Amino acid sequence: SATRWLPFVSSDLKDYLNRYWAVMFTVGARPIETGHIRHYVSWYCTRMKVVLLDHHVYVEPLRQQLQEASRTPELPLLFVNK
Amino acid sequence: KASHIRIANRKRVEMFVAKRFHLPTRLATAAPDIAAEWHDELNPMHMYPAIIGIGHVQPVWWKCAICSHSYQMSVEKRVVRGGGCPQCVVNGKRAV
Amino acid sequence: PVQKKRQEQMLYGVNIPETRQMKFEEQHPLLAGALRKLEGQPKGFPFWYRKYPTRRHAYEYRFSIPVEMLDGYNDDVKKALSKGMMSIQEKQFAQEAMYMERYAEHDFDTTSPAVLAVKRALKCRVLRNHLLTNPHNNIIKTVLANTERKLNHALRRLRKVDFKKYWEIIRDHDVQDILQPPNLVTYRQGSYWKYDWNAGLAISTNLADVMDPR
Amino acid sequence: TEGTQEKLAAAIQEHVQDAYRFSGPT
Amino acid sequence: RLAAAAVKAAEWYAAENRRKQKGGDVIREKVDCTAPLWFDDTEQNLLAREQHVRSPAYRELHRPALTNAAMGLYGGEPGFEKAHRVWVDPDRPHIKHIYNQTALARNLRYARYGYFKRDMHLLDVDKLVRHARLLPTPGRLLTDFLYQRVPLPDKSCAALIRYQRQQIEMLEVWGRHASFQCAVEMFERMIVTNIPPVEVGVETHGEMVLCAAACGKWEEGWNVYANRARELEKESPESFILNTFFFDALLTLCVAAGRVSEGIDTLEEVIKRNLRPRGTMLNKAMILYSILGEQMSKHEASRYLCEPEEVEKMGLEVWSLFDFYQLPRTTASIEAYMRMCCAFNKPTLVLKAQGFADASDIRLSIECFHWLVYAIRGVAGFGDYVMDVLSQLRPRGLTPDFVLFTLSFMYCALQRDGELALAIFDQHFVHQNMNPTPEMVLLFIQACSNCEEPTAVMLERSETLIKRLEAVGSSVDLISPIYDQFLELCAHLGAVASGFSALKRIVGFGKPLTTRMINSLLLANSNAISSNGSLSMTEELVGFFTLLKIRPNADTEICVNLCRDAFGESPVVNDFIKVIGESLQGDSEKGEAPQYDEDIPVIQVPPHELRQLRTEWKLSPRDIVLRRFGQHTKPPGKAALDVGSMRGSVIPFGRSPGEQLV
Amino acid sequence: LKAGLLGHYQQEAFEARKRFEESTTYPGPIRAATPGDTRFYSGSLESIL
Amino acid sequence: QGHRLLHGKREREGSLFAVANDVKRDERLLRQQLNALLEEERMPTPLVDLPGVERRRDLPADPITRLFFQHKGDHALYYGTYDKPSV
Amino acid sequence: VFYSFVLVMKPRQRRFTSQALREIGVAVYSNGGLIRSITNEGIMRPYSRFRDADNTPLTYARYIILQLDMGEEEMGKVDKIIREHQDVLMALKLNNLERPVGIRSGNKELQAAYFPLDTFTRLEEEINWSPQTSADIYTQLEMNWKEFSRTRWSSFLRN
Amino acid sequence: INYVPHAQLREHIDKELDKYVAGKNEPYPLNFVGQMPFLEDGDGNIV
Amino acid sequence: MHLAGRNGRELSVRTIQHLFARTDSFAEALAVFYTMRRCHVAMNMEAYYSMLYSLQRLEEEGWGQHFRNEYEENGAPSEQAMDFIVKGISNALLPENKPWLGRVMFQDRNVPDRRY
RNA sequence: UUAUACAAUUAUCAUAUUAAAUUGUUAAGUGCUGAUUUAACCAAUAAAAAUAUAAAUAAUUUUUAUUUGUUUUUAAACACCAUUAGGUA
Ligand SMILES: [Zn+2]
Repeated sequence: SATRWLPFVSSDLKDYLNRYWAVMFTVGARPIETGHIRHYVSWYCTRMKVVLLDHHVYVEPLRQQLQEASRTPELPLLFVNK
Repeated sequence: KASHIRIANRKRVEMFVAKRFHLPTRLATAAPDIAAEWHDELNPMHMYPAIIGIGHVQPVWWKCAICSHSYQMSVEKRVVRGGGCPQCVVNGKRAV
Repeated sequence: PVQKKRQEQMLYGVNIPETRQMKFEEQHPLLAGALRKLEGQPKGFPFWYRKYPTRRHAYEYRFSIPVEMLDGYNDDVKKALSKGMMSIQEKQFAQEAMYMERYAEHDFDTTSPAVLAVKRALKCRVLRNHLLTNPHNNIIKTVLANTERKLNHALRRLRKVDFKKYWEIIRDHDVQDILQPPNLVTYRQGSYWKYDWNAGLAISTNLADVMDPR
Repeated sequence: TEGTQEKLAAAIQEHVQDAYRFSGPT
Repeated sequence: RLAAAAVKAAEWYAAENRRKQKGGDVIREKVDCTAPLWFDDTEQNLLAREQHVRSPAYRELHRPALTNAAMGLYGGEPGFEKAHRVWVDPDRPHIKHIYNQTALARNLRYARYGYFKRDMHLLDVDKLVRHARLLPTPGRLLTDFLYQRVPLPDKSCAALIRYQRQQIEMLEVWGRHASFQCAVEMFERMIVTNIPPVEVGVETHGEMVLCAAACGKWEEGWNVYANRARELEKESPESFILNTFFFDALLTLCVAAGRVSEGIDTLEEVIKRNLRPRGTMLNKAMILYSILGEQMSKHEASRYLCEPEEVEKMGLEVWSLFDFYQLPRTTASIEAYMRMCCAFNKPTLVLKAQGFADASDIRLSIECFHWLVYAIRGVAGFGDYVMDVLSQLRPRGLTPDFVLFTLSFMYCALQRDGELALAIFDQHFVHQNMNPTPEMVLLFIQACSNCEEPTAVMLERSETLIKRLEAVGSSVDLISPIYDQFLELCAHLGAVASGFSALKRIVGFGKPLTTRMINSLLLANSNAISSNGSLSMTEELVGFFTLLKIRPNADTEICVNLCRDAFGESPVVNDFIKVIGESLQGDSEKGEAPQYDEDIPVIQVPPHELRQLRTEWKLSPRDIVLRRFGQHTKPPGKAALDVGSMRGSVIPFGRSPGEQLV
Repeated sequence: LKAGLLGHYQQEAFEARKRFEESTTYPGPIRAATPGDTRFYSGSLESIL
Repeated sequence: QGHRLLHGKREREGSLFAVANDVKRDERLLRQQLNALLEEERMPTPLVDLPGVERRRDLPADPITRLFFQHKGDHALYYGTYDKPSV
Repeated sequence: VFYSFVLVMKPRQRRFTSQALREIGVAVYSNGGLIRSITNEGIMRPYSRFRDADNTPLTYARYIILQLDMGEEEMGKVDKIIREHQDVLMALKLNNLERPVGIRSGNKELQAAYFPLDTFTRLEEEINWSPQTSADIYTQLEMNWKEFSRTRWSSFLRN
Repeated sequence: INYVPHAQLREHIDKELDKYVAGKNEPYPLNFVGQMPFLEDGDGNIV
Repeated sequence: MHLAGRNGRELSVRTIQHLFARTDSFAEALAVFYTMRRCHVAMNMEAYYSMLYSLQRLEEEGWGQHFRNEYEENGAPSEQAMDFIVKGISNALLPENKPWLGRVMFQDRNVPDRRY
């Protein structure tokens, strides 16, 4: 409206958490496990931001910070309410 | 918008004026016997009968075909008005 | 942004803050900053800075560079900064500064009516020259139709507030009928001269300097 | 100078059509 | 030699006319009314236009509108309730105010190009170029003319290249090449088409030479197109003849290119062809003779025909060629004649021509006042003539510009009178409220400094002119000669405080001190004995030569010796005089000439090169008012505010003031 | 004419007047010329009698 | 000497027109900051944040309201924090 | 750099390419312009085969970088000379050299906040970086690299 | 900036055309793309 | 100064204010001005204003010495001596009749006032 | 007595909302940038008289969209109606 549409991108994990309610960081090589979380979240009518980490500009900043919040190196991860 | 075509892949012209004027009035297309006498050495390298039209009023170099003489004539005087080699026309007056 | 562009055209260092780092430099340091740092020919302080307080004072070279700055360089650098290498915007700003040299009250003056009238007329000339080579540009038609009305307003107030400069501008550029009524039907009812009353210009003329008011 | 007669014929034919407007239908 | 060639061509044409009339039928000998000694090409086109106007088809087509008594009743009858279609000629209109802005009879939209595309076989392309709206580029106009297959004569090709030439004239100077290439491409399109019938005649070549003159191409106009027209003339005569328009285009090209000999050669070719030239041709010939006279003056000041005295004989006969045929004088003829007489250093002919312009009726064209002041530049005694010429502009409708004031101060500086420049400045320049150029201030202080017996009011006017020049900007760097002449004025007046306070301004602009400024300060200290100055002032002026950089001069030893008188011993000044006496003896032992203080030269440029502060405005108010190029002004949104549309009673606070939506 | 711009014009009518009394210098009292007769009397036309 | 006539409220109030070619540009903040640069701290006395009047006769006649006003020479102009709202 | 061109030319003999470049340079100098630089990049095999005047697809092509300082009308003249050359298959005109790309169409606040001299005074290789160029190479020019790189091969010569 | 003058134009063109030759005791520089082009010999024939 | 112009170092405001304070006469300070102009040294804009203010103050005491040299021999001042008291130097960068020409440039909002 | 006519339709008195956009032949990109893609080089275009109370301070112009004309070895193609080939655009 007052500003031109721009895709949101950031090198920090907490900038994604403070912006969206539900954030999910997936990979393109794991299509099944992201599809089950898409089914569960859309069943409860919740707005969700899916971030495909394949072809991202801040992969290694985000892959490091997801290892600190979750001790497992498992993708996808669901992040609700920071 | 407007569409364009490149004459001999070099000369960008508009498509409507090309089909009416630019394509059928080229030197290598309309008068090939005149364009065969084009001088390759003394003329500039960006000037050749594939892009230069018939009515080019500036004088270009012509290499004569019957005799061996290089001379400067305009392309419109050679095609439209009718031109020839100055050495051949002074040998034609000398012969007959 | 349309005012920041004209401020960059007029004043010299309005882009540079006290931090000496531009808005383009803080995000692109490898493109804006200098790559090599040379310890050689330091030019020092400019003692000739009084002659050029604004960029309209030095239009003989590119980027409003004075001739005192080009001393130690070879002729190729001075030729690449000459008048022949100027862009179209720099040539139009040189044409603007030619009249700004003639009609300004002070050196930082850009809003005098004699300056505003010739600026509107140069803009109308630029838009007409663009419409000559490209008559299918529909935005330039509207901008020319607005700029001609603004030029008429500027010249019509210049006629009342300073008649000598108006008459000089009319005589010098061979436009005598540039202030003419468009329609006879509106002119017969005095609506053309009522602009002199409605704009606040009806008693601008000093009667002792042109006539004998007795 | 030479094409004024055909322009005159077109103008008088237009005036004749405007007079044909008096007849109305058909 | 032009007048002798004119007399020779006139007597040859008279003898040829006499032998032809006595060979044909001896009918002109029976009439014996008159015989024209020349030939006029414009008489055929003017008589053809005058006979086209009086033709019955033109008078039937351009009849006025039929009245209501001529149509019929008061109304109700279809077809006769209005008038009929009215056709107007835009060059000779039989109605005033061809266009209108009414609600129903609005006709400005019907004057645009496209309504005249219905009849292009009958179309006149010069009237189309002059009177139409939203025309395309002339290449697309030629494409639309050749696409409809209409037989273009020479007039149509001349009109299309005239449209391209108007596009060239309206453009900037740095954008002339592309439109000229468009002109060359349209010309070759007109050559090689050959179906529809398109012929290139002498007017088309004249328009191409005019395009080359407008863009400024000598090698493209003279060598290519003029030679092509000459080849087409000599190859097939009696259907391709060079009229006066082609040679006028050639003279325009010779003026715009600076070529002098070719223009006089083509004017002699006009004369030898037994046809009369136009007045603009003689104006261009006088301009070329002015260029030749200025070049000879520059060549003799620097150190075909090396005799300058015969150039005046060949020049003034061009003015004598005006009264030869008929050729009435116009304003540009007066401008070119005064420019030519200023190029030959003859001011009496300029003073005669300025009265001859007021004799019949000629507007006196403020450039003519520039040449009026420039003609009397090196002639003493004409001060009140300059003072009266500046007063003559107000009854003639003119206002003085900066060029005329610089020429007046150039006269005052060359005649070094001083009081005339002050009289000009006090009651002619203060009321203008304009910005002075640095050349103007330079010539003013050159007039006031070099004058005999200057006054302090000249110092006041000079310092206030310097402050007014510093209050505004400039592009030229004349700071150092202006302050040099200001220090010379302080020398001839004796003010050392004003000249010493002016050193801080030379410091503030970064200009270096020279020996002439300190010599002027020493001469001011010699003449300061009533006002100011002491024995320490000459010591400080000695130190100005000593430690800065400045080498003393052979004029310095005169000024310090005059400052030695009536001031004191000052042994440091005596040691400086001994230092000067050693250095001036040693450099003379080396063999050098005695160097005195050089005088700053007075600028004597002609007014056509005097840093004109204007480029060009090619705006025409006719295309602004009639809205050519489709100028669209957006209307305001429902801002009528008319009383007939309102149908509600207006009460304060409205009908229902406070309404709550529940 | 637009009457709402009148009083501001009156301010200019002050400021043009007070400059005129301060800028120029009055040389002296000009002599009084005898006034003529006007041909623009009000009402209807009078007679030659 | 001929002097130019001041036309309009912007030229009669003496606007600087610091921004190039724009006569309708707002000027209150730049003029307020230049007037704040104009004042000086005098030591052998500065101004307060209360409102000011340009003349001593422009003080309010109420003695309690006069305590909230003071006399500033040319710093009494361009007072304020908010601007004129739009849209 | 005021103007730059990437000339794609037909791999002819050396004399023909030298005559073509000489005519281009004399057209630059005859119009009152200056050549900043001209560099040959050898014969490379492009991803698309350009066609000559006689419509034969050329597998190989020669790339030439030409940096000039010419006025606008004269640059138009030289561009119409270059684009209509018989040897030049393709030539792009770099006109985004004084102002960087993304300022005019990008943020409106970051439009008059740039300095044109920063890009005008440097060459085209300092604006458009090649893959071999980096900031380490530019810092190596001012770090007195002659006295530092003399011991860089002290470990490989013994094995 | 090292500009090319009009007199040193043909020599600079012949030096630039001799950048990629077959016989050279020096390593060849990379192009503007970062790729070694095809080497050639005299008269411009591609190796 | 040719060495300082070659090395490209800036002279501070306190440096030039102490440099021109050691000048006694007006002719000596113009030697320092045209030396640093010839040697192309760099400085701040406050260094240039404090330099030209010292050139303004040196001419003022130079004329005050001249007007007292004629006062001691004549016993009474002239009208030109009393006019020097009120007016002073007219052509000056920072004159006393407009005491606001040092507020934007100098960070102290006050001109440096030197005494002897 | 409406001093007011609720919405949506039937119909006439009619300004294209623009720096996110329009145009580019003599300038750009160009196989008609919209298949991928909410993001497209360069050039021209963002503001610029008084007055907001002032009783119309303004203009009578343009078409970016759809059809239809303008020329005939004078679109090779692709698409469409007679059925395999003509024309049409
Ligand atoms: Zn032959």
